[PDB]
Amino acid sequence: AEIYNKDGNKVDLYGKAVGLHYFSKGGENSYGGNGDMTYARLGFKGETQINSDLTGYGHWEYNFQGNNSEGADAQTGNKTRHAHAGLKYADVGSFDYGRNYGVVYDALGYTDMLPEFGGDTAYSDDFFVGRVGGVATYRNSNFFGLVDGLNFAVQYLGKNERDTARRSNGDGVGGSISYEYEGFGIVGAYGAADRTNLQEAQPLGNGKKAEQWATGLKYDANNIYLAANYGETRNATPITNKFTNTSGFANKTQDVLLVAQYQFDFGLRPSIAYTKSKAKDVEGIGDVDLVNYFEVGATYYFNKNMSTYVDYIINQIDSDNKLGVGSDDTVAVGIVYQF
Amino acid sequence: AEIYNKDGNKVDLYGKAVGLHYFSKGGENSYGGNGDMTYARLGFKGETQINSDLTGYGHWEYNFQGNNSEGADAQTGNKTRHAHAGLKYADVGSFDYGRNYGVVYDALGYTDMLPEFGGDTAYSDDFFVGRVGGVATYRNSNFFGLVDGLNFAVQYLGKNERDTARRSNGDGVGGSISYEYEGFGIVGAYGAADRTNLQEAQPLGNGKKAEQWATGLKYDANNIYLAANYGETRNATPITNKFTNTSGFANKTQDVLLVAQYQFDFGLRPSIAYTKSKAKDVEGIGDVDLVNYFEVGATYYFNKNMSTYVDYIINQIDSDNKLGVGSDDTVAVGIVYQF
Amino acid sequence: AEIYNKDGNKVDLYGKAVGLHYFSKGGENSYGGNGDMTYARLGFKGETQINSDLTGYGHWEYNFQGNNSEGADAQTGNKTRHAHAGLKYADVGSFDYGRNYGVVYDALGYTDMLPEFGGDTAYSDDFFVGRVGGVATYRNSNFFGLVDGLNFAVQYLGKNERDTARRSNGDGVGGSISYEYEGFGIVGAYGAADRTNLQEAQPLGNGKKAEQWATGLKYDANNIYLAANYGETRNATPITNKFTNTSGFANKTQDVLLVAQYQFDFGLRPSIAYTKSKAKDVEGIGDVDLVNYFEVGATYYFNKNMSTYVDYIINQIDSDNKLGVGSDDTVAVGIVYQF
Ligand SMILES: [Zn+2]
Ligand SMILES: [Zn+2]
Ligand SMILES: [Zn+2]
Repeated sequence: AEIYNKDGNKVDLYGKAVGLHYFSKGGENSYGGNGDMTYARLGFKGETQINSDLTGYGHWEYNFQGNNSEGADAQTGNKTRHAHAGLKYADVGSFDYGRNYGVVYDALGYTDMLPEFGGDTAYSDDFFVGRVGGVATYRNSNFFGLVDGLNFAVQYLGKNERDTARRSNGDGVGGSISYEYEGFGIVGAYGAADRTNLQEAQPLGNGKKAEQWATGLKYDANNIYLAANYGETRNATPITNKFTNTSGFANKTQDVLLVAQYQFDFGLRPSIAYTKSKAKDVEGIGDVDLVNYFEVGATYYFNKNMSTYVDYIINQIDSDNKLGVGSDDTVAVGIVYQF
Repeated sequence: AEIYNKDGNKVDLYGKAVGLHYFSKGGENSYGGNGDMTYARLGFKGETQINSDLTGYGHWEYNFQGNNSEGADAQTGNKTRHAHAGLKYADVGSFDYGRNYGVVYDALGYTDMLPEFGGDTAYSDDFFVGRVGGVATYRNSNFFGLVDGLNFAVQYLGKNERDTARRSNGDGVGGSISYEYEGFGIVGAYGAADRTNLQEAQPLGNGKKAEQWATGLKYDANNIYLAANYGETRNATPITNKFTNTSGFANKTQDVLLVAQYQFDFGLRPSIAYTKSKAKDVEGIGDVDLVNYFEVGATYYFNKNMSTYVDYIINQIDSDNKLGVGSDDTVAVGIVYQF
Repeated sequence: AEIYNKDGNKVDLYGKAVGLHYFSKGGENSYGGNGDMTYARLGFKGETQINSDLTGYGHWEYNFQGNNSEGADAQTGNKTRHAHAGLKYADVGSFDYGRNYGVVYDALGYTDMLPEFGGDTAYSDDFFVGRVGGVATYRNSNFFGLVDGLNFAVQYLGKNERDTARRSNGDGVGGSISYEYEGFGIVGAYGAADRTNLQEAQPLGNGKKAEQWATGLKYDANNIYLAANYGETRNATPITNKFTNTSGFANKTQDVLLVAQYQFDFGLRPSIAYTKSKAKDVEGIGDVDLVNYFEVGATYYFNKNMSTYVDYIINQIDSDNKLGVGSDDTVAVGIVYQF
């Protein structure tokens, strides 16, 4: 909701409240857990007309969790998701710096359209696949105006040496190219980065360099949404050995994402998706599957502000999973207000 | 303050800044402590007209403390208080899920009108008496329109198995009935819930089931506010043995709340209240009083935005208190801006 | 950006997003560190016309850091900076209580005009030099209207006995006098406060009383900003022995701040500043320099919303520094959106 629009400066303050609950059995071995998952979000998107050819913009977004008590754990789960400012200039393109999605997410976010879950490979603080701190991203749209619907981007990932091996990264560079023609859109993205010595000093994952590339195809027209993603990572997908409490990254993963959705004119939006990410040559185990499930979901939009949804995950992970990944199903039911 | 009101969607962004200070002697043994208690709050209340008979709504509220440093403890005290969305439909009633007050608070919040203190029995994360996470609440007003001023509600309290015994709960169900006629209002509420094994594995409090019921009467007309509350709990009121640092819940409490206030036409709003909650059959001690005080207070409202207040607690707890509950008085002085 | 302005009540909701990066070598021994420093801020300033002569006001401000992950450390760096409400009455003056700047900052904030750094002596939770919790401040402007441009203030600093020795303080009183005539402004400020027993039970810093006074001169006209500050502290400047991990305060400091800036009409705003704070009679070491650097910086303002800057610190601290204070330079590059 727009709050100020004078001097060619618009500031849209937005947010939402999501009453959410996950249902599972026992949910220690659940895919997505069990219990109250209510949360809220707040943010703003500002845009200012510097001149005829230049425009400045800033974006912030925060996630306040609502499933926590008012005592010791009240702060659990709260996170800054977006924090970046930049300039959009003429037909040259755009540059921004701060916390933002990696360029691999340009192609990876194609199948991240599921009501509650989906995009399991878009980890936060995982180089290029998800939201990361300190990324300079140059994005050019319509290739300088000469070639319509043909966009690309290049990103410089800065060294983020956090105390955690999982949330750390080194210096990197990535890019993506997309092409959106008559309903369709096909994307390729790639990124490489140095690994921190803490990352390298881990039992799982061997290498002095991380790689993430992903390709995507989507159809978005005539009330149909259909997407497909394929990605491979090298020492860049976080894993955890449940049996030995061992962290680290998978030496290699092959990731497949599918989504098919039709939005009814009266509100109901059923969803069919599939997700399978299998690791290869993990230390002590070899090949394992990180995620494998079929999703059946539906969202009912009353209007643009209010909606409810159900998201059913039919977990195809087996109870023989060597990494101790959960094998049980998870059903998510939510009611969402947003502005 | 309303920020957007188009397409039959209103979003009221509100908040306040409260400069607050508690005065006490020594305040280790104070009732309410001693020192700076400044805090701020932010929230929004959105409401959308889905159709002629249906309306969606979301509410979020947060408490940013202002008495903390900018260093290590900057996050202390911050909490999400409200986070819930729901639908109000026609004369059927309303349903919402998220973090919200329990149904016992329907009758308990009658005497929670004191400037700074009061409602000492409305503990957060305490089943039905205060704000709790993951509550589905169906509330019906004017009994389907047939019987005016006669409202009731039913709530399903979901399992919240936090790491803390104090902030945890099991599966529960509660309800309330109220009747508001010509200035008056009388309420009865009740709720029961399973206790977690962590709760059950506590020195203080014995039982595999928690109970909380409360009745209330208020008069709110002719610039007079007068309220009375009586409540009983079973294994559902948090206690702490100061001498042995022992947590747990009181096996039984009998809780009495009284409030009398008159709002002068020119701003001053004196307050007279009384609070006594005594525990029974506590392990190792037996009967003890959790709170016992007389309150003398006054708030001066300049207008609807600005106000100051003084709240004096005349603590009737004695220095022989077996649980080590404080016996000293506490004076609260505050200055409040809100929008 | 103003969001509501009815019934003589204006509420300005403001904030910013700052993409920021510090560059250094190795930055363990850097002056300002090394890596992503992106952050965002949110706040509101409300003002209500109580009557013809009286006005109420509240101010809140928060700093959400953007350089943190979405995991364990997501909350790191977040702090409430402002939280205070008060009354401005006629020509008598103003009173407010809450978290706010100390009165020494009245004169100290003269040289705190640098793009990213500067005002190194305005520590938070350090009595009167920076932002502190629980301060009652009476400020009078134009000396009751009789003497134009002649302002003064008196502040009562309340006991803040935090668990940290660094973030604690005792009872204190401070004041300031300023005089702003035809572009110029000259200020004197002083404050004294009791030290906590925790503060007194520290290896570094000896005394049962803290002192902070500072004088200032600024010229702010004809697109020129030039400021000079001198301050002395007694047991009131936080120090840390890097070699022995020893905290405490400097027995005495002499602090010098200089700033010279010219704002070009087309946007560029170069900056020249100097900062030197040397400690005296520190336990085990004697005299040391806390900070010593020359700054060369420039900010380019596109408009009132958007800007970028570079801030170069030429660190004059030497690698023989007895306290282990960093000797390397630090370059800060930032891009800022605000509303
Ligand atoms: Zn963004
Ligand atoms: Zn609510
Ligand atoms: Zn302020």
